[PDB]
Amino acid sequence: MKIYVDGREVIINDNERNLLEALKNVGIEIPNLCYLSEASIYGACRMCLVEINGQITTSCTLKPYEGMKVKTNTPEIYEMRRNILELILATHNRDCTTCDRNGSCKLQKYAEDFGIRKIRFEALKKEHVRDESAPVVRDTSKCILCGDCVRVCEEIQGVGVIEFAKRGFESVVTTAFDTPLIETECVLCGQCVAYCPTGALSIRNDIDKLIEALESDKIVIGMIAPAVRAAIQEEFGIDEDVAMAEKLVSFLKTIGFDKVFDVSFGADLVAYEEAHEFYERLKKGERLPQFTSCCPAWVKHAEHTYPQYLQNLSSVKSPQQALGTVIKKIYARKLGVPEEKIFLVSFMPCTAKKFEAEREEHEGIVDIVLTTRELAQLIKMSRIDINRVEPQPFDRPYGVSSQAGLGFGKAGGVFSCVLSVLNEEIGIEKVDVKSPEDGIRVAEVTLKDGTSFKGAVIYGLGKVKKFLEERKDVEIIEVMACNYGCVGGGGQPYPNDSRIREHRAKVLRDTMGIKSLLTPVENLFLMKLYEEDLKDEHTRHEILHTTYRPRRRY
Amino acid sequence: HFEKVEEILKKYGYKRENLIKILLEIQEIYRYLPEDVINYVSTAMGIPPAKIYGVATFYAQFSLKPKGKYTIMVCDGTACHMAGSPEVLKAIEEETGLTPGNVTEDLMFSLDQVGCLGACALAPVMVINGEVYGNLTADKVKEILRKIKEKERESA
Amino acid sequence: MFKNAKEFVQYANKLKTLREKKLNGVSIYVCVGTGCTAKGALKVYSAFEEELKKRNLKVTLNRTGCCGRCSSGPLVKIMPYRFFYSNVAPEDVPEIVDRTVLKGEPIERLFLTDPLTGEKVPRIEDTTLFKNQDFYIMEAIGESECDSIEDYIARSGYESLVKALTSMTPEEIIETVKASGLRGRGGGGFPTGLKWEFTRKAQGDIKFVVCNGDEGDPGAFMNRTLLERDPHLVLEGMIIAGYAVGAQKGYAYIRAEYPFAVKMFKKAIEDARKLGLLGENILGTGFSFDLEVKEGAGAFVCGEETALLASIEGKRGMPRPKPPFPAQSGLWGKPTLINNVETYANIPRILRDGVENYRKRGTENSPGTKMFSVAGPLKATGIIEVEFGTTLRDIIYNICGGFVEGEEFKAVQIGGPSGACLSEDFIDMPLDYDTLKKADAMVGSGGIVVITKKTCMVEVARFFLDFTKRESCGKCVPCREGTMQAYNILEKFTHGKATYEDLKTLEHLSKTIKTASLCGLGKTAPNPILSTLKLFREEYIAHIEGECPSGMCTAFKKYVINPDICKGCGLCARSCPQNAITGERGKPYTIDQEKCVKCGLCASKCPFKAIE
Ligand SMILES: Cc1cc2nc3c(=O)[nH]c(=O)nc-3n(C[C@H](O)[C@H](O)[C@H](O)COP(=O)(O)O)c2cc1C
Ligand code: SF4
Ligand code: SF4
Ligand code: SF4
Ligand code: SF4
Ligand code: SF4
Ligand code: SF4
Ligand code: SF4
Ligand code: FES
Ligand code: FES
Ligand code: FES
Ligand SMILES: [Zn+2]
Repeated sequence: MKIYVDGREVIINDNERNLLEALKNVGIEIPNLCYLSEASIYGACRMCLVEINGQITTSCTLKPYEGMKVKTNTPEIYEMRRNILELILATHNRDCTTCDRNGSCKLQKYAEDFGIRKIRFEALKKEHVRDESAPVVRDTSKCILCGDCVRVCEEIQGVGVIEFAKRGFESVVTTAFDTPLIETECVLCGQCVAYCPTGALSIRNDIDKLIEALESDKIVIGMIAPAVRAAIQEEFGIDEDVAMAEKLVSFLKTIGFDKVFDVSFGADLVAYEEAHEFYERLKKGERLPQFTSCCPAWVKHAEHTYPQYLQNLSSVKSPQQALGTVIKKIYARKLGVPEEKIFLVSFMPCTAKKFEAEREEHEGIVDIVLTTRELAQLIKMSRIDINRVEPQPFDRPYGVSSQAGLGFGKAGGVFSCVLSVLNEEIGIEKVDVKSPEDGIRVAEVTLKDGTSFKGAVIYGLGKVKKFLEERKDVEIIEVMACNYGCVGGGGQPYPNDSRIREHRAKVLRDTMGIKSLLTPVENLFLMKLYEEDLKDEHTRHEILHTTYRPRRRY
Repeated sequence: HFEKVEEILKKYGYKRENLIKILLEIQEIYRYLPEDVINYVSTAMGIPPAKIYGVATFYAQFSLKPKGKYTIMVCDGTACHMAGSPEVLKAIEEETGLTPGNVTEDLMFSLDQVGCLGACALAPVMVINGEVYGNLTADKVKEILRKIKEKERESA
Repeated sequence: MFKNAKEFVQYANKLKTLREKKLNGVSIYVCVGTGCTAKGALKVYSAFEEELKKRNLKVTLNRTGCCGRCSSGPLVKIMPYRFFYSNVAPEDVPEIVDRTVLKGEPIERLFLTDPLTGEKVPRIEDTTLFKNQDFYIMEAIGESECDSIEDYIARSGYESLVKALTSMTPEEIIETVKASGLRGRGGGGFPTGLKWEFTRKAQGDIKFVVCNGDEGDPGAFMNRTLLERDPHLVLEGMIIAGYAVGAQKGYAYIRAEYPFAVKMFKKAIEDARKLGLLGENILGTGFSFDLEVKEGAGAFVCGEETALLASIEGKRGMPRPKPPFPAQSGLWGKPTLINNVETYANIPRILRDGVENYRKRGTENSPGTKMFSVAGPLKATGIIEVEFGTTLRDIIYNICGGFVEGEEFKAVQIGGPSGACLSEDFIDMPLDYDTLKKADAMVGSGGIVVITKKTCMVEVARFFLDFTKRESCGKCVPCREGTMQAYNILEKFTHGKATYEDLKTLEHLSKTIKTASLCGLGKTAPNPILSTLKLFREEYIAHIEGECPSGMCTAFKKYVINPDICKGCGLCARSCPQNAITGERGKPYTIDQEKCVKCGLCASKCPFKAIE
């Protein structure tokens, strides 16, 4: 398949959907604003204009053919491309300094490259929507109406709370009747933010509160999620490492953190309690199938969609809330300090954890939740070369975890850790792992004393509806709202695509491989905590368990 | 609470591809599309409210605000526009103080621009609750609006 | 009529005899179409009905469709003695009854005045306007029942459908349509036969036939009139096409804001289903077909094929890049046939006649007639039908009677926002699909609107761009933002704030919108700007200079106090922000606009001495 591009021979692949993709594969780039994420579609920007047979048409919607002659850069195409970019920029809210995409915005880069230095059109007034009621922040004045967020929220997440509304110049992506996002069925997964190519969808920034807390005379305690340490290196343009968590601990100590703990300890704690709860349920055959509750986005989705299953949800709170409650109700007592003098910071890869920390059932435990991007911003603001910081371990007694507990950061980690706990408590004869579809895995598990069961690992909200409709034999279901689990969380470094998430999972697996402890019971600090401050089911329920209530609009 | 909405939906059988007709009939029942009705239709038909809201805001027939006791439709077709439809619009603005697509706080009047009404011989044209008023100038439309106001003042 | 052509033949012949009896007998025919209802046709029909029942008089009262004289008030036609009363009123109904139903003496004053000679012609059939027109689709004028399949059957209706079902195989139907030279009346002008070829050849045992009732113009109503006056002709064309392309289901897309057209089409579908012409079997041929009236929630963009299909499915009327064309994957990804109402109406006529007979009307490359709605200040307006060789001058003067006292021709719009503006040069040109394409114009969906000297071309362009930017679906950048920017520039032009930089920006933005827009709406969005600039540039230059050649741009309209109309009260001194009173005290005063900003504060305290 030979084609003449600007009058020179170019060989493209035989089977090609459109000319633009073929040219892209053979290394020829055509300026466009349609290919913006993995959830992108062609047809909207109209900037991919090419001239074939004396006529100008989009290359993204053009089937190539043998001997075809295409001109990619002509005075007419230059004029029209510049006109289209000027049209976009005329009504765009151009405040890059305070924008979250500043530095990684295709629109900003094109403005720089095309040499747009004055707005030849007029910034006609629009009825822009600005929403800040949720950890996911909306600003439609920066929106380019690419529609990626709509497709993500509907097809990938299966919620569909944001849609195109109105038409023409007043077209806008928004909730129904411009409802605040916190009052809708949004699960605050942040996938729309992970896919948005502009600052239209962003994450609530809470660095000011952290700085104010570190300035005051209270004890600031921090805790880092498993998946933060596997992705934070992306902002610094460096290779992965397994010492990232300890370098983060050293940096946090430098900027004035009294203690830094590992949320993997909370993951081990949660897996222990979850495994015991699930075993008791299997013994009595009550409230099955059991649903994991460590994903706050899935918990909110269940409260919105499956009010009948809220009893099937595990009563154990997520690792963040469990560890924070232990720190506030046991460690603070141990440290000889009032509970109100501790400022507990949580470093998470997730936007839904920000919502969880504010739930009326968890009010006050976690003071602020900062995402991987907010931690990377802190490091970059300090200008400290993180590639040269000497690593130091986490503070005692919540600075170590089993490899399974650290595995919570990728899909299937919590079910794996639960299986490890059960194997060390009873023993697993065999496990038969299947892959019914892309993001679903079902395991058939046999214990030593009979009583086999089936567990399922579902990552990617929206795969849940069909799975729960079409199956009734699983006993425990593990739901993670984000694809690949928490390594692809909404608060993770941008861009957040499938190959990035696979690499993050590989980095997390490498970091797991170097951990000496194998199972939560081998964690001597966890067992000490149990034997000392979590003896009876009363304190265990008060510290490690939460309740769920339905959500509906009226 | 919404018995007639259920009647409509069951007549159309909650079919997604009947959403436009469902919305039109619900509107003619309610004079507009209330948020509560849309939420209930969403839960009943298995569609998120955002999708229905987008469809409803895309089409001109639908309205998210209540129509007044007297609806004023001014034709903005080519013939009616060249006949002086903007003068009619200005007169209605100066008398009732409302822009097309809006309603008074009292819900007494509501204006809408519409396409050709097939009655180009009467350009500029205006329809008030089904009564066609043709060959309209500023004075005539002010006269009609006023007289409606007096008629409403006499039966209150 | 149910499952055999012979029974249908006896039924049709009986209905024909009843129609002949009714033609002989005294019958009242009231034009209840749009244009006549807005003038009081329903009330006149009620007046006839009440007077007939009150006097207890077998005279038949029937509702008929448009007769092409919508500007001439409600229309009434007395059958045994065709008189075509016009500008009828409900206060003269008893006079009509007593003096014509029984006595039969014509009422001269209620007759149709011909503008050429101003003489009351007894009938429209022997009127210059009727002679100038060429009726092929517009049939049984004034003597056709709209809400009855019985009259349609008595008028030799559905015979083409029956013969096609029983005689001609679908391939022969498609070949006849190809040879007939029928070209899409929706504006595209594409040959209907080739589209039918594509739809039939598409692989699949499930296909659909979709009828587009939209006018493709916010100023046209001819498709609505054709739907309202003879829905059964459209339905017959739809069924014939369904059999031709192997489709099993049909969809008529009529706007929900056309209550009469929707109700008439629903009634026609129901009747056809009661008579066996629609159902799980027709004439025992084994061909199944049903029709549904899909009500359009209202969107100019839904006149696009892909957007139309999206709206049929209950989604936003958003178009998409054409490949795959709807002929291969339309409704729910199935091969769909989409044609205009006029295109379907032309089908049963083509079947009834032959290829050659159809080709006799029109030109070589555009056989047949075309329906047009003519508006603007004009002696005779309404729906007209003419061959594809009639010039615009012929329509404007010989068929529409010319302009009314106080107006004269400046321009004409032939397709609405997507059409073109024709100056005095292009009206001596036959209306042909081929000829207009290289003259930078098009036939259009059928709309025509004359422009008089009291009109400003800049305002015409502003109006069309206002409509276009309100109707854009918002999907693609060129249309969504370029139309808004072009509208803003045109608004500046109409307010005397435009410079030559704005002229250049408008030209280049128009080219960008024309070439880069995804679908037809945006591609034709700058058509008014481009045509007006090509033929009326001097108007734009004058607006830049600071003066409107016409007087309709309200921006300037200087306010002057008439000295012969001024009482000379002397209250205008210090009463103005500009204080440019300069009015003699004790006598009439004069106002100077040298410092005035033209705010509109001169009619505050004066005896109507200020003119805006
Ligand atoms: C904005 C827009 C509006 C249109 N409106 C109509 C319409 O109202 N009626 C119509 O027949 N075609 C309309 N069309 C053209 C259709 O896309 C299509 O060509 C037509 O329905 C096919 O009918 P035909 O084969 O009889 O010409 C419109 C196109 C565009 C871009
Ligand atoms: S999205 Fe943000 S960074 Fe990109 S152009 Fe707009 S303001 Fe600038
Ligand atoms: S945060 Fe998740 S649920 Fe909320 S709008 Fe974005 S993708 Fe949808
Ligand atoms: S909010 Fe972002 S992802 Fe959604 S349409 Fe706008 S630019 Fe695209
Ligand atoms: S999968 Fe992980 S990152 Fe995603 S919403 Fe759930 S807890 Fe947050
Ligand atoms: S040209 Fe206009 S109507 Fe057509 S797809 Fe683009 S925005 Fe929508
Ligand atoms: S206020 Fe009016 S009427 Fe009186 S002197 Fe001035 S211009 Fe004349
Ligand atoms: S129109 Fe206004 S600014 Fe001009 S003279 Fe009258 S009051 Fe003064
Ligand atoms: S890549 Fe955007 S329209 Fe072609
Ligand atoms: S343009 Fe107004 S009625 Fe036709
Ligand atoms: S509708 Fe009455 S003459 Fe046309
Ligand atoms: Zn002007």
